[PDB]
Amino acid sequence: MFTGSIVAIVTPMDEKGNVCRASLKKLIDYHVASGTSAIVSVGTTGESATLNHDEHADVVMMTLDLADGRIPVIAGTGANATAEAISLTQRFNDSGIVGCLTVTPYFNRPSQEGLYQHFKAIAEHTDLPQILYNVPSRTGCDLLPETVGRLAKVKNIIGIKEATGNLTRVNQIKELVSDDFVLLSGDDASALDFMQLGGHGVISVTANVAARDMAQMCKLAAEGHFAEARVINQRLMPLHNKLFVEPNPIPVKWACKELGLVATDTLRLPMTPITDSGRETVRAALKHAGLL
Amino acid sequence: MFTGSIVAIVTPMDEKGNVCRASLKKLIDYHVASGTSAIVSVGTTGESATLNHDEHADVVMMTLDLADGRIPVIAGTGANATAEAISLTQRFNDSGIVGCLTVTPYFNRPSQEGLYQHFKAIAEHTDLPQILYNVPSRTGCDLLPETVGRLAKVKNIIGIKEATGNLTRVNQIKELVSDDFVLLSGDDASALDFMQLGGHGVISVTANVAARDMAQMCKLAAEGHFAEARVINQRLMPLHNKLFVEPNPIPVKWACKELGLVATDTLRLPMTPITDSGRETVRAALKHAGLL
Amino acid sequence: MFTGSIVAIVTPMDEKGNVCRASLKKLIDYHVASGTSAIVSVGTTGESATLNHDEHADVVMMTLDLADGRIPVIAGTGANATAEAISLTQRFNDSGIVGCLTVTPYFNRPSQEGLYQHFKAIAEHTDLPQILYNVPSRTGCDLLPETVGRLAKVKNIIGIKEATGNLTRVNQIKELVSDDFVLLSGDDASALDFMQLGGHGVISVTANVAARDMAQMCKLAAEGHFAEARVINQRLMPLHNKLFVEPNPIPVKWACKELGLVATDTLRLPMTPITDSGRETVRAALKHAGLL
Amino acid sequence: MFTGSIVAIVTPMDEKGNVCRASLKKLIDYHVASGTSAIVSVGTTGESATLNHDEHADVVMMTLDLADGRIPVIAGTGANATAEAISLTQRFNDSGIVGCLTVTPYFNRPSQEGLYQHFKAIAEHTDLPQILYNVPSRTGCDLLPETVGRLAKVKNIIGIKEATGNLTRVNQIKELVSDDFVLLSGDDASALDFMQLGGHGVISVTANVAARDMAQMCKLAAEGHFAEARVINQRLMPLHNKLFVEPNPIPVKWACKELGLVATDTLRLPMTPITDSGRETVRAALKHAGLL
Repeated sequence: MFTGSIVAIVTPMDEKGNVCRASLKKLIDYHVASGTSAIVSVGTTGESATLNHDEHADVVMMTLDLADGRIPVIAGTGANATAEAISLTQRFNDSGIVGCLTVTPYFNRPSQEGLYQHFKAIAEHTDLPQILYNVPSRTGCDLLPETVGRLAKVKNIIGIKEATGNLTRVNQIKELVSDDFVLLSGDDASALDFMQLGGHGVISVTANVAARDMAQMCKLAAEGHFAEARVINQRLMPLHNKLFVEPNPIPVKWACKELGLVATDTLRLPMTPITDSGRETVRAALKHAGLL
Repeated sequence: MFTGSIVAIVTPMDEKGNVCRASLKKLIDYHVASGTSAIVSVGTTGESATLNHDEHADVVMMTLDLADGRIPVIAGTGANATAEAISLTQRFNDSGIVGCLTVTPYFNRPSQEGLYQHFKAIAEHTDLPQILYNVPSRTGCDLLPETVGRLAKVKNIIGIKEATGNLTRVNQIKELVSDDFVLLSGDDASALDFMQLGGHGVISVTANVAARDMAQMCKLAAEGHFAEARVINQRLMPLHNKLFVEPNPIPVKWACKELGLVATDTLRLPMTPITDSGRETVRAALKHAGLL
Repeated sequence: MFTGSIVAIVTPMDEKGNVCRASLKKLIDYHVASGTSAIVSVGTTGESATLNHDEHADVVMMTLDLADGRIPVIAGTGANATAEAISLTQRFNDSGIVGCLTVTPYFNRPSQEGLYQHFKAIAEHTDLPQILYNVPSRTGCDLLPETVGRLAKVKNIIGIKEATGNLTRVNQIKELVSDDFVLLSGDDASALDFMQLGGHGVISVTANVAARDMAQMCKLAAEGHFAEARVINQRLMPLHNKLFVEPNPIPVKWACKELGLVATDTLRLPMTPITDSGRETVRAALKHAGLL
Repeated sequence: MFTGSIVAIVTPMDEKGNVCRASLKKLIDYHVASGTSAIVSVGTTGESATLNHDEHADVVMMTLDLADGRIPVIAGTGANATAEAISLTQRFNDSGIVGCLTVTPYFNRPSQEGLYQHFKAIAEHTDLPQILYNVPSRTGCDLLPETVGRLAKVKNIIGIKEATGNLTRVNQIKELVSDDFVLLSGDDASALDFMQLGGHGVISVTANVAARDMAQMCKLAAEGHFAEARVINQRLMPLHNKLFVEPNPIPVKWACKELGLVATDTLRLPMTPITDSGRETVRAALKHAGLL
């Protein structure tokens, strides 16, 4: 599925910083029961940056096995070297994932032509559906609408996680792509606005801890009941904002632990444990959402 | 050692993207004869982003061997996962390098406390001198002066490549650190300004093609002869700007090839070949500097 | 009226830089015939900045007399000194204007409390309806949603021209105000997006030269036919963008002259005559819109 | 004259917002005794924005009279309409002032060519020396170095108050202008840096309350004694930052009142009284500087 509430799932870890199989299973049962439409495995919220590619692949496969056909799983496959993106993608060919979420190269700031060649080469080395992923504040570069339109002519490239928070992009991209191209918010706080402008869903951090509300918000959104969707959004808005009070996924892993969804809120450096003041801030947002 | 004109040397490649030993040898002989203070091997300009750690290590060792003790070599050792940075650093123990240049974690956007822990742990597990590297435009985070001051108390963290172009940072950092702590610009166009405010040198892209002028400019700067340094800087200023007309190191590799210093200007995806307009703009900057 | 396409009308001038009565009348007949819902007189596009308050008032009164009850007229009343805003507003009490468009103080960068006190004092010194006007790129300050919600409790303050281009503001403001509070785009290129999110119209530059298209776009928008509105918007998009190719109102006054709506495209310094390259750029956008 | 510590003097007011002659006299006597080079009368810090031109002129003439030849006075003469700036300038012919400080037109956002024509025409219709004033954060436009270079060829345009805080501008401007053209910082916190790069002085808010320290700091800077100047600057740095904790001149007027230098800290709307938190933050900065 590429519609409704898609969770960028945390990679729950034990105190040693390795994947915790029991916590992950508990999360996957929760999204199955909550109406979550799909799982993105080892996206940004899944700590793609601090897992090596082997550990990345193990978590994806584990996630897929635990999902057990009950919920589609999208693998994060981003790399800032194109050859490395191809290679990571190839680990998942013929695996069972329904598609790949692939980020604009970070750090080396390619040109728009570089971005075209990067994603085009990735798409040509796989049969899997490809969701582009733009997040300039993290990467240092910005996959503009013109270039997305160009990449959408690749049969294999089928959508975009747009995480700028810049809502004008929804209709600038939509003009240049076919009606089958999927537009997903990558920014929880603006995602309902995004869907009202014609977006088809959200790859969400908030959905890690408020999976039922989020699934119901996007359903209402897709049916055109935007006023009713907003009541849920206002309930979730403190969470939309305060889950980034400290760098993601520090707040959401703590929140998961507080809700009993995971055993520990451990992260890998350079991500650090939530501060005392961060706990209070996130606790309060959870209370506002009616969860704690 | 860690003052003067330090070159962020390109990793010259053949048509297939593999390191070209003969061209690398030409570049190193050219830096030895042109008075360059040191070579940073596999920094950003050296395509750290698109070499795997094994290729990264080979290029560094080849640079060491070719240098043959005539010029000091600093290895790039940056990674956005702490355990990965520690582990890459370990590959250079007893190698001959005089130091490491280590970037703030990119993409994952850690807090200041996260950056402190990142660099503290790296420093703890080596005897090699560490030069911090801050470049928010690429990374998505910004290592503030206060945090540089904490890190400078570690015996082993000896300096910073400040690549913001924000010149207020020179004296904000300097007043928080000892007189031995080295401040190096990572922004060619504002580098003379940086040194005039109290900086000790530059880690430079321009130096790849204007090594002599750069060495003389940084010496005059250290002697307080800023007017005489400015005259050199005025003729290098088109290169300072236009080596970034297209993503670095696309223009500088083309310039090295135009001068006959490397056999090919090949890069690795997602870097793309220079466009014709960029070709003309860079050739004009080379002639301004008196190099063609 | 505070709905549909509202024109921020140019103040057409003779070659001496004074208001040209015949050109203004021609414009007002045109908006009457075109379905324009209202005229903003001596807004930013009307060169509020280079007319003194007497000349400002004369143009407003002239505009009102020429409108002759056929089309509502809103007076620009902005000033960066609160006492001057009150005084300018008072010139129009009992005049026939339906309301005032009043900008956040520019240059002196008040706090949010300063903005509250500024607009509250203005509203208390008049019976006229007040439309707030936020445009940070011009003023140096940003009237945030929280403060707008606070000001909306004033009976007299009834809407906002939101000219940030930041679409998240539509629903942030809407949560905090009553359903009677009017939300108007001040940014032509995003205005349809703005209305789709729940905005009620636009105070528009493009409507100066494409008044029929704009009136029909906002009507379709208010009826929920957004796909049909977009066809018009795409036709108008080059104009939406290229009317700011040079500082407003330089391009739109030239365009008006080209369409025979005004006699001269003269402006007051520091606004300068359109450049040759600007004419070609605007001519092409007019051709795209099907007007030239 | 136009080097050293130049104070952007507050316009002290009584409870009703009218100039307080006795307090203004205290301030002027204090600048004469503290070694201040000149007074800018009715600049930004002097509330140019909220005095009408008649009150603006009175305050300048009163400042001239009270100074009584002991200290030079530069009048603020900025306006965003060219004919208005010319006309305000004319009020100061044969007045005794040594020069005018004239800001880039705010709000209307003119092109570089517009700014050239704006300032050229002002300069043409007076014999008074003109100091250009660039502050994009307030105005919405930015007078680039290239345009400063054109304007410097006018016999009558003699310098610039560069208030961006972007220190690269010092040597970009300097290399395009003659050695006689004066470069003055309009940003207290980066002013020592500015002078160390080649600037000749500062038009200063801090000088209102730390006149002596400021005068000594700028002298040492002009003598090349930057380390000795830095020590003074380190103790004034909290004031440099915290005089802008709330909109200028709210904090500095409160500070002048705390020191006993003015009778009231009253401002004109839309400036508002200092908050309690701002009170404590500014009192801490005053004690850091050794003033209470």
